Amino acid sequence: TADRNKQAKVFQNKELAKTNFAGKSSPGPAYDVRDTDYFTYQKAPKWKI
Amino acid sequence: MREVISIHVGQGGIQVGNACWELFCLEHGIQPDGQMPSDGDDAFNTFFSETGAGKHVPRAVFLDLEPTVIDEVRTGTYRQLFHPEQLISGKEDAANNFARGHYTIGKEIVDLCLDRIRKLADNCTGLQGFLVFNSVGGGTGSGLGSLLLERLSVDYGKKSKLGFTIYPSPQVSTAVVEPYNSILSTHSLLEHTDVAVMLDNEAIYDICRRNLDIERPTYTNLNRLIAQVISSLTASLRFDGALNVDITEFQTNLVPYPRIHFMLSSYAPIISAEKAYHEQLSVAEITNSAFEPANMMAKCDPRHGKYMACSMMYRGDVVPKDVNASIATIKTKRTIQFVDWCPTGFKVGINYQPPTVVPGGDLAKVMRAVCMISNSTAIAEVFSRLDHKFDLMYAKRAFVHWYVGEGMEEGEFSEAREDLAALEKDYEEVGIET
Amino acid sequence: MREVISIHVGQGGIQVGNACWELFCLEHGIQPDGQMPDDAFNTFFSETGAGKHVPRAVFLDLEPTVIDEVRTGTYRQLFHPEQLISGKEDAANNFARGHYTIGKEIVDLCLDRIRKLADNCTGLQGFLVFNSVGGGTGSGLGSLLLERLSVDYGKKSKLGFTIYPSPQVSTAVVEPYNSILSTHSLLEHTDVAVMLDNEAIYDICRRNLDIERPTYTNLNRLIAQVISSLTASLRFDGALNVDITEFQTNLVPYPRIHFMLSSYAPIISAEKAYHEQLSVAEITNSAFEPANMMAKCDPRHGKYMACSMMYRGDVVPKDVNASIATIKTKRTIQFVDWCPTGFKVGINYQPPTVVPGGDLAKVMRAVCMISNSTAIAEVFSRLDHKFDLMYAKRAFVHWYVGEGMEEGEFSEAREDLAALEKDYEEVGIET
Amino acid sequence: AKTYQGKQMFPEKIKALSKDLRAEHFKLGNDPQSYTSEAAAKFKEFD
Amino acid sequence: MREIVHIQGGQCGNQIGAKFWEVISDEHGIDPTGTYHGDSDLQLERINVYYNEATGGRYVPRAILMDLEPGTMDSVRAGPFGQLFRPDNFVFGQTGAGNNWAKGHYTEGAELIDSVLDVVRKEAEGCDCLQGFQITHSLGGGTGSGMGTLLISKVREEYPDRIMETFSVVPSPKVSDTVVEPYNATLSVHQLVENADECMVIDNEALYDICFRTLKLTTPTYGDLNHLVSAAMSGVTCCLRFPGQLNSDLRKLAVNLIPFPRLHFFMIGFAPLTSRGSQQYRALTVPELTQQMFDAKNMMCAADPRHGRYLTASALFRGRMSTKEVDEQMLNVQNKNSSYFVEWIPNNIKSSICDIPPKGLKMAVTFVGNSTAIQEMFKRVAEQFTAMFRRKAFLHWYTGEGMDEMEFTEAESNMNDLVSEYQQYQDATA
Amino acid sequence: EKEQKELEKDILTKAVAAYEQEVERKKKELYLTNKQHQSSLIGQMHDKD
Ligand SMILES: Nc1nc2c(ncn2[C@@H]2O[C@H](COP(=O)(O)OP(=O)(O)OP(=O)(O)O)[C@@H](O)[C@H]2O)c(=O)[nH]1
Ligand SMILES: Nc1nc2c(ncn2[C@@H]2O[C@H](COP(=O)(O)OP(=O)(O)OP(=O)(O)O)[C@@H](O)[C@H]2O)c(=O)[nH]1
Ligand SMILES: Nc1nc2c(ncn2[C@@H]2O[C@H](COP(=O)(O)OP(=O)(O)O)[C@@H](O)[C@H]2O)c(=O)[nH]1
Ligand SMILES: [Mg+2]
Ligand SMILES: [Mg+2]
Repeated sequence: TADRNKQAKVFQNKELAKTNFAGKSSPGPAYDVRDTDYFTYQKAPKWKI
Repeated sequence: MREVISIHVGQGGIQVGNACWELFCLEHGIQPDGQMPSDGDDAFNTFFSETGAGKHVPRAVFLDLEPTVIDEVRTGTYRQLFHPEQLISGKEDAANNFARGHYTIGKEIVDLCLDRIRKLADNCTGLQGFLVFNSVGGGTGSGLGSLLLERLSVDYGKKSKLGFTIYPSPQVSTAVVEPYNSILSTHSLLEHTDVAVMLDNEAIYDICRRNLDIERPTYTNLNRLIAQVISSLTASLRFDGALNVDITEFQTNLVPYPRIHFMLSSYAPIISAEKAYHEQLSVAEITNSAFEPANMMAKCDPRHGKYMACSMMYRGDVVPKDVNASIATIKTKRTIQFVDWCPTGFKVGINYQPPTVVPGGDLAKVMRAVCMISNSTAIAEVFSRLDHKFDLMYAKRAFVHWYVGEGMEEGEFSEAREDLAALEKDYEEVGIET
Repeated sequence: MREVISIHVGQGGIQVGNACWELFCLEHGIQPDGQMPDDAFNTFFSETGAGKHVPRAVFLDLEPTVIDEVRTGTYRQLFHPEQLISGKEDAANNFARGHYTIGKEIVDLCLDRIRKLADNCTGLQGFLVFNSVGGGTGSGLGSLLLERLSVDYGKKSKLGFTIYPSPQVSTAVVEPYNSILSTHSLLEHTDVAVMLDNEAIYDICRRNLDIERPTYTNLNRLIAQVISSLTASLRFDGALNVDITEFQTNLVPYPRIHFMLSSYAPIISAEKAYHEQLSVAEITNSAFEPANMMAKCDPRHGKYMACSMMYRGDVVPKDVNASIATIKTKRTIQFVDWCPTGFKVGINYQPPTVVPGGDLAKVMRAVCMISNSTAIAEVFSRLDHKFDLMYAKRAFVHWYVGEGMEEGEFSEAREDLAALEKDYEEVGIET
Repeated sequence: AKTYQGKQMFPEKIKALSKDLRAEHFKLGNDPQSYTSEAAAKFKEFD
Repeated sequence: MREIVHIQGGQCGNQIGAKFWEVISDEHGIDPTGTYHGDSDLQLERINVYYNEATGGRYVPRAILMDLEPGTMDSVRAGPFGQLFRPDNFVFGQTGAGNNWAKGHYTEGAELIDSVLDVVRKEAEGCDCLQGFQITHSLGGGTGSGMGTLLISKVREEYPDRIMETFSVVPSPKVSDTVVEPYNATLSVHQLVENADECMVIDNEALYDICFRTLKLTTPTYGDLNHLVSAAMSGVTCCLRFPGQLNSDLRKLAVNLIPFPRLHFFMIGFAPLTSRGSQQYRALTVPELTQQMFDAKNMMCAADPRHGRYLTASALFRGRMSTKEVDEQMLNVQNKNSSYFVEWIPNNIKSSICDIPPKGLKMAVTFVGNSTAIQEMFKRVAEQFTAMFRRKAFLHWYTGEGMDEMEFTEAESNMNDLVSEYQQYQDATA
Repeated sequence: EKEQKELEKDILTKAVAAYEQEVERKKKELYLTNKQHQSSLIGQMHDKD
């Protein structure tokens, strides 16, 4: 009386790394980190005529 | 098969966090160079990461908008330990202007912090919660976390959390504008954090002077004592135990209602190697010292009200027998009275691992220890004083103008006072017997 | 019995090819002198019968400065001496010059060289064409070369690693013109091509490789890495091989939409790589991370059609099959409604060897992606704005009328871009 | 830099405690009791 | 034949299991290493009662292990005698409900008990003819109380003819372990009574009462408590495994102690329990067995058995003893407390004799019976539960996870019905 | 009949212990891989440096 799916929730040993490390994914590739280099090196100076 | 993520925003979290990680690092025997020395498994997984061989990456992400503190560690002894690129730093200081940290400069920072958190969470298998330590009595410290809490809560769902904040002392102060920043953070944090402990600093000032016999302690000494408490509370999740207590089994037995989730904790025993050897330190006397009025890590008098529910943790080689005797001893007591609606307010926990003494520090090594986390009605005293501090200066709108200059609506302060007053009304109500 | 031929035009293509050839020779085991110190080099190299290995290459250009560097540098003995056809004058960003006046006389020689290279091989499987659009000579011979190749051969495939200009960072003024013009010519005669817009790489390099001041020498090395990663399956064994023939049967939903933008990871300089486990699950997450996408087109602004990713390293397929699950479950990236599932995978065995004195360090794991996403329409439309602002009153038009290009020729080009925009919108429209 | 220094000084006790916690510790009566059926010695072969 | 299987839920059942199998192996002689070294010949006659047989001669106890948290089982699966269980046998979860009855019975239990029911089904039906079940779980524990209780619910739904057993501990008012005991306990009793055929209650307070009063042991430890449960709990099954004078199955004691279809709670006691120094001075004799065995200070239950009138008392005397009787002592003992035996049930004690004693004690007996004294336990627990409920304190948890207040009131309704219906017979007269 | 039954105890215990070596062999052997790789690039760091 056990369907195939949901049957992997049983814990056999620490091998669940490859199938259970994503439990709380912290969503997925949604947040933006583009052009966030403003924090490691100094901006190329910008001035006026 | 567990894990947790550590976060700190601002100097106050970093310094203790810098102070704390020696405790965790020293316990498991990982040498400061990060590489295991010389040559019992899965115990280190509780706080560390395995890349295959050698060193480990602490589950921490240090944040701050002022680079002074971060640079110090980044060139110090522990430099090689933390991940090279997880120490995100800002460029302009907050300068205790809370409005600055939440809408003008803080916006550009949370982008990374969310990212850095996300990556670390991914490698965790059974994420149980978070440890967020931030100084409410600071401009950047409160603001950065407050934004961090707001995103995170809407980020993950129903996850449990713990916050070991640091409120400002009632009469002795650090800054002059802190009374404001204390209230605003409360509202943004009241409806987002499940549990947060009360650890106002002065209490440790008196505690150190009363037992440890020190007439001139610096901030570091305070940093160690807080570190142990975290160790005592979270020690169960990684080692063997006769009756384990987990983080997710914490606010199932400490928060009577979804509203009132602010409790204070005290630590004991604390005794040096310079005086301890004259007492057997039997468990009969140890526990009673825990409830003594002057040892509350929160600058408030518990005797001013009834208790809601107390969860007290031991550690060492304590046999379960004594717990029954001590608990029976507490109930018969005459000075401490329990609220009418809570029949029994004790959740007994025991772990075998004894606290590890840090050579050259204050704490010595003893074969007993009990740490408590209790939510009691007395905490209303701290809240009432904060409002009285707050209300006055608003009377002539002193210093209010600057908060206006950062884009904060004038009424933004108006909503704050009601919540405390609204909460202030809440506290007494639960105190009325049926 | 499987081989490939490379065609290059323009300085950017020349430099990228040079870099990819250092990478390729060093990986396969050929010393600079060409004398070797089972039969795996056939895929790219041709036997001399007795002696060195003759590289499979044919170069073109109209400015002798860069090529002349080749015939006096460290790789003088590598390529054939008569296969480096080099002209006299340079187009100088005048696309008209490169497609009707100076390039027309040179088209003959390139065709003959191409036929000679084809004759020797007996198992040709495809072609690789490199070119920079925003260049006078570059694009000019790019279009005519593709036209002649198609008309002469027929159905044989073609892959091209083109480079349009960045949204804000640019090196020319007329690039919006030659770029938009190049689109019309290439649309009906290029099968599969990958955007590698310049701007993104600096961000890619600057954040991760930990270098304050990267130069084009740093930039080129990577693209060679992408070509090597995509090609290594054809030349070495794998648990599930992928053949260049099996790309645009799976990454081109219709004859029109065939632009797929790629990304690479992990791209991590060695000063800090060894502080993380580079786990197979985590290596693939960075694959779709928007920040590392080599083209300045947010994947979050649109759906996905199908990304063909070829693994490379020691991945145990059991791991890979799990990895897809987390990404599909993620609600950040959603695939088009009519697409069943847009993943095809390949597994290789050998690791990436590190070019000497380089920045990128060697890791036991590596995965490269080639994905065609509906959002790619962002780049085409954005260049449309600048082209409209230009042709609104025809600044710089007067130098294309006399070169031999009819005035009307510019008009229809605009219509093609609008047609592509409408096609993207419609195909993205769900049923 | 002065406060934090190396002074790095680096499980049988835990195992001993765990085994100690699970011991019955009161033993039992020293058994002289040996197995024999209640109604087997009653009926024996007779000469 | 008429064999039984063991399923333990929650940490208590696990830690409890770790000792029972330690005791059982010693009497029959299974080598922890799983091979046989029995000295006599009777030891292998009925070894099927609690064991199976596989290749190599090893014996695999059929003890189902089920918990919602990983800490307990992996810990037991490595100590001494821990190798007997087949790792392929039984499973456990990874999250845990945390003393929250609702969580362990609706959300986490539902997704996990489906697989466990598979393991119980395969094991139980495989035997020749199943006799019954014995389940050990502490009511006051959240995860143990919730998922474990549900398993009993489904179990009785598929084998309407088999028997079942439960060994339970209820938090005594003096010593408490979790401030949230009332909610899960009150909910728990409602589900247990309707289906639980026999429900044994042992009070943590008494165990500490036993150790510090009779044994004179200076400092106790959890280890001592598990044995005391182990000594008696194994006692009620030995007569099912060895020939003797009067052998009684698990069903017979059911027949001779439960008067009606609803009252199914008994209190147990073990003897003799003697201090280290008093062992040699104490006299192993018939009068001492019965006299101490009815002593108040021996029953492992918080209730004083004198508070009411016993309904029926069942004993399983063990060891080779004469047969004039303790019965005459039972006959003599029955009258000597005339006021303490409810009149409308004459002949209110049963006797049974088996001929294989436990290792060490040349003569011992186990007590079991139904008494009106248990009325106090539920009364005090009833008083505690009503306290927290009027104010809805802590009520957010159970209400916020798919449950509604209506159910909680019912738990009060049935429990009051049970208790109110338990003292009526006490005042009943013929 | 007992003779054949007892003939396997030697086979299985030796075999499982025989297999158990593979459990310890791979773990100790695998650690040699990274150490060479992890130690490999320190020269790169010095070479990079
Ligand atoms: N207990 C304790 N508190 C500290 C220590 N250092 C700073 N604080 C508290 O931190 C508050 C000020 O904030 P900071 O610690 O400087 O850091 P912040 O909260 O991020 O805000 P900034 O002050 O702008 O840095 C003060 O009111 C202090 O009460 C310390 O060493 N020990
Ligand atoms: N990837 C890459 N592209 C380059 C580099 N240098 C120049 N380019 C590209 O080259 C374009 C300019 O044309 P060139 O490549 O210099 O010259 P060309 O392709 O031979 O065509 P002409 O300029 O007419 O001679 C620019 O738009 C750049 O995109 C480089 O170092 N790396
Ligand atoms: N006899 C005995 N009882 C125990 C032991 N540990 C815990 N208990 C009892 O079990 C109760 C707690 O149950 P708990 O473990 O939280 O249940 P769970 O949540 O299902 O695991 C307490 O009231 C204790 O009285 C032990 O080692 N021996
Ligand atoms: Mg500051
Ligand atoms: Mg050029």
